[PDB]
Amino acid sequence: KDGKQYESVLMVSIDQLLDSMKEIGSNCLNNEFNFFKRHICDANKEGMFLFRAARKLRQFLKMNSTGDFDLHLLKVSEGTTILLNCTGQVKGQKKLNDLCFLKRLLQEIKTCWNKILM
Amino acid sequence: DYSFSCYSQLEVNGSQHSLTCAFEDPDVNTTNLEFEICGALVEVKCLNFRKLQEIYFIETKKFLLIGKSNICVKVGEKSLTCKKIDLTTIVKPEAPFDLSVVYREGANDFVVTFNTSHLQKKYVKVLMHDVAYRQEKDENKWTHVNLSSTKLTLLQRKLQPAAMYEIKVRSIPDHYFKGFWSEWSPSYYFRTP
Ligand SMILES: *[C@@H]1O[C@H](CO)[C@@H](O[C@@H]2O[C@H](CO)[C@@H](O)[C@H](O)[C@H]2NC(C)=O)[C@H](O)[C@H]1NC(C)=O
Ligand SMILES: *[C@@H]1O[C@H](CO)[C@@H](O[C@H]2O[C@H](CO)[C@@H](O)[C@H](O)[C@H]2NC(C)=O)[C@H](O)[C@H]1NC(C)=O
Repeated sequence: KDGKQYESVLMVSIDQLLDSMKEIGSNCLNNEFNFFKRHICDANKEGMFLFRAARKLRQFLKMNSTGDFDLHLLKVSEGTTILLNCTGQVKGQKKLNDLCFLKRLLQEIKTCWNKILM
Repeated sequence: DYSFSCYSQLEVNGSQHSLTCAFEDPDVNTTNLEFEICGALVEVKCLNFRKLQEIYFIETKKFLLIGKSNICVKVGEKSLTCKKIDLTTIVKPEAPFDLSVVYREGANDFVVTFNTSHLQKKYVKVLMHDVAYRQEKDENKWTHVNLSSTKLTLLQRKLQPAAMYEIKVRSIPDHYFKGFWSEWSPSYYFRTP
């Protein structure tokens, strides 16, 4: 019960989101957005990456829609938010529409997680 | 006393989950009671249970499934008894189906096979099945076999000959999620050579 809560639940939403985006690829591929430059998942305490990356996913939430897509976004965010305190490290904006970003964002959110777990 | 239990069913209809609660002691007419749950939810903070006949329950996609959530019994506004539960621990799977036994005169055994809709799911995938079977002669004497796949085999010389057998299966969350047993799959009846 320490990291299991991720793959068993949290990672579920992350993958379902990535799948709906399998059709995205070459067209925009690497744009090197400021975010991945500034914040990075460095072995040197990488929980600070997800604590930010979490709030950032919060910028794709429209007029509080009830789609499976938004919901997974909530889950991955809130889920990552809450999974952070319980898992140690812890403490106490406009809008985004770019899916090429959202994707990379999820890739990383995916990587860093198991990076801290494994 | 207002003791009550609840069971969840993840991805029960499509990708939406269900939560069903009941009162322990059978009584109280057209109660002013109603159920609520807060925490571990997403869009909303709290959700209102519906009330059908004698049971209460909800169907949302809003269950986060991370950490506990407050489920309280309430009247008008007066909160009575609450209860912090983690929905991933009270999962009742859907019963198995397409149960069937095949006899092979070649190898002298009985091949038990069945299906579960949990295999094509995303959360509660891993299950622990329980095959049970009794004889016409006996009545409440069943013998269970705890499998982990959808195929079992029973050798001819392991149970009475010319005997007619009743067989059934049920499932339970066997991994990260915890919970109760599934209802029993309808029974299959076959006769032994
Ligand atoms: C086990 O049961 C499932 C659910 O009923 C079956 O799912 C089939 O899935 C295919 C797509 O891959 C559909 O075209 C079929 O319509 C589904 N079957 C049904 C319900 O008609 C699955 O095939 C079953 N597998 C076994 C071993 O019997
Ligand atoms: C069936 O149970 C209900 C309880 O909901 C009884 O209703 C009474 O008790 C309520 C619970 O405290 C109160 O709100 C009221 O005192 C009253 N309800 C009404 C009518 O407002 C009800 O009497 C029971 N059945 C009967 C009629 O015997």
